[PDB]
Amino acid sequence: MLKNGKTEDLGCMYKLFSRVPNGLKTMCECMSSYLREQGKALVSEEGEGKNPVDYIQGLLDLKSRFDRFLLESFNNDRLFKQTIAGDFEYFLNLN
Repeated sequence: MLKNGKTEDLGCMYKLFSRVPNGLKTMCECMSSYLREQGKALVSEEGEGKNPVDYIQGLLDLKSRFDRFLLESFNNDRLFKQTIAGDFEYFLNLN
């Protein structure tokens, strides 16, 4: 559902995992995995040059893309927004 873009299902599973302690942390770790993977792929220049849409400024767009998951599906929660902002920092310090 993170690659599907279905925010309804992400919200339902967020509301189910909120009650259990650190189930939200399970989702936050999955978010960290997804965002770190995609950002590391983007920052790592591929081929003979990377277009701005992917590397130079595609990183900001991807940060907004995962912000979409944060707001719509993860309630703007402190843990999820913190994790995505951390991934932002990690693979933006290289940009």
